[PDB]
Amino acid sequence: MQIEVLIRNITPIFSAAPGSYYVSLDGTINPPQGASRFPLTRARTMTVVAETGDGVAKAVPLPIVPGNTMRNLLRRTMLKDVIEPALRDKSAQLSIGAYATAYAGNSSGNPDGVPSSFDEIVTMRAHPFLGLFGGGPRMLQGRLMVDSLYPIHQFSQRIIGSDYINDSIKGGITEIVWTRRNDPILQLGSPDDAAVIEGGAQAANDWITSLLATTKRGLKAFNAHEVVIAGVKWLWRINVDRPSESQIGLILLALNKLANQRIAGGHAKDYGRFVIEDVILDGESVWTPSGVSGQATEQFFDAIAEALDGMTSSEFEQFAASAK
Amino acid sequence: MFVTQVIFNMGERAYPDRARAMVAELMDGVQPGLVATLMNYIPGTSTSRTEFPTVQFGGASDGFCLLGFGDGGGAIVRDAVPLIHAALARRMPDRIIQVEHKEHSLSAEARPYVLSYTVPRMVVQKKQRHAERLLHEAEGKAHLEGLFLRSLQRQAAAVGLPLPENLEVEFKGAVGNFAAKHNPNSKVAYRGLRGAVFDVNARLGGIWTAGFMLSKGYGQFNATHQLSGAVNALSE
RNA sequence: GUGAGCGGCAUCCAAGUUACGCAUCAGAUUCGAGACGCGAGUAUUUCCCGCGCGGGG
Repeated sequence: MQIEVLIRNITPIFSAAPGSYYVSLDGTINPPQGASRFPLTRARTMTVVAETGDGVAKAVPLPIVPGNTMRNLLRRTMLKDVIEPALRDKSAQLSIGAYATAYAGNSSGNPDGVPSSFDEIVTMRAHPFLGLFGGGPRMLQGRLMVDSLYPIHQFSQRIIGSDYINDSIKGGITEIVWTRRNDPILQLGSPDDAAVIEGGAQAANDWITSLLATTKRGLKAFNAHEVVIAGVKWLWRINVDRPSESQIGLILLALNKLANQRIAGGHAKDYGRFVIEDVILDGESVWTPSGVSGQATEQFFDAIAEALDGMTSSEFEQFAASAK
Repeated sequence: MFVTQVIFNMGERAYPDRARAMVAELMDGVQPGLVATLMNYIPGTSTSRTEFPTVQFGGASDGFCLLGFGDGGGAIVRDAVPLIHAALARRMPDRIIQVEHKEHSLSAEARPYVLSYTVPRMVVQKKQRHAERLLHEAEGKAHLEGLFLRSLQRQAAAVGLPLPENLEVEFKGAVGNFAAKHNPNSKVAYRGLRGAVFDVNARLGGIWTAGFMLSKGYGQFNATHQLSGAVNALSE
């Protein structure tokens, strides 16, 4: 059962690509040596094949949010906003291992390595939450397929299709954001400011001498990081392998309450803020201005409510239990 | 190749001569080698060197500044500035001293036309007769151009920077004159020039020195910043 | 004129048939492009210095 979510971000998305890439001024990637050089944090990109109105296929980088990040975002949103209040209403406490397993798919770095009994397999897969994601010490295959957040772009036509060709963007959608780190030494101009500091101006000057002598690290740093520009429209594709009504209702509730969560990175700079523009369920739009609602979706919400009001921590503690 | 400039933010414009006197005064006795190196003294004696000084002082708008020339100048300023900073902190217990450390690359490339270069502080007064010779450009050009050329070549040789063999300079003039003294009670004074404009057919990168007797704080000028032409904002 | 002399190990033959590298994981947290470049000085002198000449306010 395919779910397509049309996501428009009102703040830049910042998913940092691992590695210390260096930039000069005026935004030249990997500049020639000799010029000024600064560490640049490149946004996460995936190379995809697309024809840019030429007819020949070529691989080009595309700034995306990795699918694992979106899967974890969905998991966390579901847990905080739906399941956790349900457990708190019944005053049921999760064990520490159960909490870790529900929040990261496993309670430790050592998988059990042995299979599961069939009754336990079906019990865990029928669960509204554990069935979707799975994991645990003994490995279990979840029902949830989460794809990466592909931006609607001329490079994404060969991937997402021509259904959303009306929202494509031609040019690049990434920009460099420059940041600093200023010492408190510059903003001291009078000892009156330093009335809160031990030893006063003498101690401050001693510290500044230490900084100039033996620290080099220091509290001065001019750096930059690449962000995906705001306002670009994204497509999120979610697939489920033969789910029950309760699981679909849970996913719909998470989508309803997803807007309260950031996508990735830039917590300090309010990065990752988005609004869900359109949700499509098996080729049919179920989104409303209020949210996921309508007669076509009432049964899922009823089923997920009936699952939530009568769920306990027993399933979680059994799932997190290891057979070693 | 590299020029290091360090500025101490004391909060008031102090003339370079008194600045050098006081920095000498603070380091009396402690670390004698640092004193001998910073004061440009022959090892074993307190006399100064006639040779071009690798230690440089200048009058910052907010205080006084130390300038090192070459690797030796850079090394001496590097191991010196913490000591002078500590001494200044010791003497001024209720003021924050701030240190600004910036390096300039030194480069001099030829150029088939001339550019407007000026300095706030020239030592041009040698004889009183030559002082009145400035009315006519022809009479006063010879010694001024000779001074500029010799100063440039000697500082280049001191820093080991290649210079073209075909430098010709013509003088334009200065804004006014000023008087300077060893001490406020001294009765001996010299005449300098402010805004001494001369045109050279080459590029001067970084901060530069012209004239002679520079350690006391004369003849320093940032030719690179002057090329930006920020001298327009001078009005009341 | 060596118990010598003379004398094909040769023909034919299938290593092939079946098997999922798969299941489960947030590149996250922190930091100012704003500060800095002589715009304030108020005129004749000595012991020694590089050495007639070049020099220390």
